[PDB]
Amino acid sequence: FGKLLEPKRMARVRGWRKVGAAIVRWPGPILVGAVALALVGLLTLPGYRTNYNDRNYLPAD
Amino acid sequence: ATQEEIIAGLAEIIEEVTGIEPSEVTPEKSFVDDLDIDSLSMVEIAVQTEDKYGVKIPDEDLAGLRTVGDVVAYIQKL
Amino acid sequence: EIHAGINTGIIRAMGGSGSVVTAAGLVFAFTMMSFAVSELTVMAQVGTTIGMGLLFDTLIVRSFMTPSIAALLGKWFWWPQVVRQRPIPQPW
Repeated sequence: FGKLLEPKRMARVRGWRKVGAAIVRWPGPILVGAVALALVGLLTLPGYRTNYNDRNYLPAD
Repeated sequence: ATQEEIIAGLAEIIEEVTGIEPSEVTPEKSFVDDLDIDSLSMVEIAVQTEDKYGVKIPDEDLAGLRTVGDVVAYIQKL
Repeated sequence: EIHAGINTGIIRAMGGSGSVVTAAGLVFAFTMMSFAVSELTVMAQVGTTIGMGLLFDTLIVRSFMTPSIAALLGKWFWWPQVVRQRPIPQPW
C-alpha cells in the first residue's frame, strides 16, 4: 500500500555477529563461565520450602 | 598477481563483515585508524577467512597485523 | 546455514536470529516483570519468577551457552548426519 516496513539503522546485527564470533573463537572459557553462573543458580535449589497458606499473599484491608 | 587476488578476497570479506566498499579498501591504509574496526571484528575476519579461504591465522597474532598490506603479506608468505 | 562452513554458520545464524529471539525475549520478559508492582503478592511472584527466568534464559543460556556447546561438539553435533567442519578450500 505505501512505505511502511523498512529497515532504518544497522547496529544490532553487527553487534550480534560480534558476540557470535566471540563465542566461536573461544568456546571453552565461555562455556565454563556460563555453567559457573548456572551452578551459582543451582546450589540454592535444594534448600527450598513452599507455603500452602494464601492468607500471607493478600493485603490486609 | 597473487597479491591483488588475495586483496580482492579479503576485500570481499571486509565488505560482507563491516559494510565497507571494496573500491577504497587498499593495502596503503590501516584498519583501526581508517576503517574504524574493532578487536572482535578482527576475530570475524579471521573466522570467515578460515572457513571460506582455508588458511590458518592463530590467536594472539591478529593484534600483530595493523594494516591491510600486513595481512595480505602474512597470507602470501604461507 | 551449515553449507558454507559450520562455525561461520554459527556467527551468521547468530547475527540473523539471535537479535530476533533476544528482542522477543526482552519484550516478553519486561512485560512479565512489570507485574511486580501488584498489590496481590502471588501474581507478582509468578510474574517476577517468569521474567527473571526469561532474562536468564535469553541473556546467558541461549546467547552464550548453547552456541558454545554447538561450536565445541563440532561436527558431532549433527550425528548421524555426515557434515564437514570446513568446506573444500576455494582458490583465490
